[PDB]
Amino acid sequence: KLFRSLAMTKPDRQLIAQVMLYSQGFRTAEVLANKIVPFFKLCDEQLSSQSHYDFGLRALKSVLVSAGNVKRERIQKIKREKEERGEAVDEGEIAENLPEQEILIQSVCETMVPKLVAEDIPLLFSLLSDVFPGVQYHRGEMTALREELKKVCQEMYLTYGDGEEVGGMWVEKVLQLYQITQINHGLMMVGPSGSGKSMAWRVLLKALERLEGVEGVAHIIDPKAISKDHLYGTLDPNTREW
Amino acid sequence: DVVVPTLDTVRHEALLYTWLAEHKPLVLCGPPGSGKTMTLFSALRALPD
Amino acid sequence: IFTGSADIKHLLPVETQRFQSISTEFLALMKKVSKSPLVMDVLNIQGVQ
Amino acid sequence: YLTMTQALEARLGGSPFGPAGTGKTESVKALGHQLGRFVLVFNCDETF
Amino acid sequence: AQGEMALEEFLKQIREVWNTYELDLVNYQNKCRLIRGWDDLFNKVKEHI
Amino acid sequence: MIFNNFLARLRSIPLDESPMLQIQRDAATIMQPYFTSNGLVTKALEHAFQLEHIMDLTRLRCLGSLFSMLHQACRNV
Amino acid sequence: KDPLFRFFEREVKMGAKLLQDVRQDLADVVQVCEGKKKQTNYLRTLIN
Ligand SMILES: Nc1ncnc2c1ncn2[C@@H]1O[C@H](COP(=O)(O)OP(=O)(O)OP(=O)(O)O)[C@@H](O)[C@H]1O
Ligand SMILES: Nc1ncnc2c1ncn2[C@@H]1O[C@H](COP(=O)(O)OP(=O)(O)O)[C@@H](O)[C@H]1O
Ligand SMILES: Nc1ncnc2c1ncn2[C@@H]1O[C@H](COP(=O)(O)OP(=O)(O)O)[C@@H](O)[C@H]1O
Ligand SMILES: [Mg+2]
Ligand SMILES: [Mg+2]
Repeated sequence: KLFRSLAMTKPDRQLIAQVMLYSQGFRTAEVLANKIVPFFKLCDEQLSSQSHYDFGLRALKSVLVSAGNVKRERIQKIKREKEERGEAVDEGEIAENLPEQEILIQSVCETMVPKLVAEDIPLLFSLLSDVFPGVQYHRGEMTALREELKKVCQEMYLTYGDGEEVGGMWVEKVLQLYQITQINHGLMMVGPSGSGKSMAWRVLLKALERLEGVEGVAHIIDPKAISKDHLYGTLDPNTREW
Repeated sequence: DVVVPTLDTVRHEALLYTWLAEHKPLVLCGPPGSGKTMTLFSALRALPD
Repeated sequence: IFTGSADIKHLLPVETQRFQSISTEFLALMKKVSKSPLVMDVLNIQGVQ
Repeated sequence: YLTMTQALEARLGGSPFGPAGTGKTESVKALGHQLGRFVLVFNCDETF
Repeated sequence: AQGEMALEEFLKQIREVWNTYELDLVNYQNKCRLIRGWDDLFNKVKEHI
Repeated sequence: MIFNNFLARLRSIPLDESPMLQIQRDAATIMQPYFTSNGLVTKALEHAFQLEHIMDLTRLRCLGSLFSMLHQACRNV
Repeated sequence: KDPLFRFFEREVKMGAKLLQDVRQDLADVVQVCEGKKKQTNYLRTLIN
């Protein structure tokens, strides 16, 4: 009786997407939102039901933030390549001659593909084709990171691969995990026991250490091996000491 | 302490010895009273360290 | 005394095991000595004294 | 905003509820920042 | 210079003796490789001290 | 991939801490044709998955036990 | 490319999976009732 309660059940996702794509500089923000929100609805109610699937407002917000970042970095790259190729850089044509739909699809793939099970990927790509016809996704190929991964795998007796070769899927998962590590400050690796998760993140950490020059320290905690009091802390009932 | 040798007994002795040799952890599963702990102890009698 | 006499294992079991462990440790250490008979290398064995 | 300000006027606390991901904590923080208030978010548990 | 050569020569002699001195090992019943030559080793150590 | 990692560790890390490593390389050379796709081990494992076990059957449990006792075989040699 | 086929494919997968689940459980039950097989913890829970 001391609080006034309000039920907020169904957020206005379409308006949020519209406005927050309009603000970031997307000229087709209305069409982009009208295509992306129903796409998320379709992903929720067309793909196989898994305990590790989320298509709520948090996912859409992350997608649009990544879309803004990707548009910014593509504009930067276009400016850099034009400067070294000539002198014709002006904001108007760069903004006009920019594939916003490709940027959105790239962000959607980068954030949603790693979570998908094997058989759902064709469904996702078919949905993307249906909602965004003609647009294709071409992930950048990180040469230096792949070389560091191969060196670390050789050092630790791991089977590095590429493409369809033996170990190619594992390297794909490592690259996807790196992308999600850049995008998110919270990571989770779901998969049956002994699917390569531990070795995947260890190899990625070592590769990042050898590549960027900043060395990585990993603290491994078993949350359920200790009581929650020993995991987070205790407030002393008598002395109020933490 | 006395162990009457048996086909199953000697086979399990060999397998327990080859598993505990590198200090690899292992589990003996079976009905109660089957002889799991006696098999384990007779295997350790071959490893004085 | 321990190896030659066969009755001692029957009559003195636990200290037979103890001497066996001591003998294995002694043999390992003096094998380390044997592969490097140099005086200083033996002196440089970790925790030798 | 209307409901929360009505609660504030009556000197009553506010309780936005619903399924996770509907923007409840963010809505409260946005309202607090709109009025220029210092908003602290606490992740409560059984130890509180 | 010529006088101090005695001390440096003693140091070099001790260093080379202890870099080339080898423990005398002989087989023992094909079980181990035991050490002999205790007296000469002890005499060398005490004379160098 | 697991077979490759096992063989690489056998050919690289001595079990003592070299004749031991030479024995390891020879044994790895001998078991190489069996440790392959559609090999003896793979078919045996996929067949064992069809049998009933006291506990749930996990591939890595069997693989680790196999690698352990193969290391013991090298120790025996 | 047919969304209808995708939906029906999910539906048939789920239905078939739960179908062999229920049929296998009932087969275990009828074997237990005939005394053929021992009653396990999962079987104990299912019977109770
Ligand atoms: N890319 C790889 N190439 C070769 N061997 C690998 C590779 N990744 C993992 N392994 C090996 O296969 C096994 C898988 O263990 P790993 O810790 O990587 O998996 P996981 O999915 O994190 O395991 P879990 O969650 O069960 O602890 C280990 O023995 C590891 O050495
Ligand atoms: N091969 C055997 N030789 C001699 N005794 C045996 C043999 N197999 C079983 N036993 C007897 O069965 C008993 C096994 O009980 P125990 O090993 O304590 O069961 P658990 O290992 O489940 O605790 C022992 O007391 C032992 O006397
Ligand atoms: N009106 C809105 N405008 C922009 N973003 C919103 C809005 N409502 C919710 N969000 C986004 O939804 C995400 C999750 O909201 P949050 O308040 O954490 O969920 P919950 O209601 O479960 O606490 C936040 O990152 C926030 O940016
Ligand atoms: Mg793991
Ligand atoms: Mg919240």
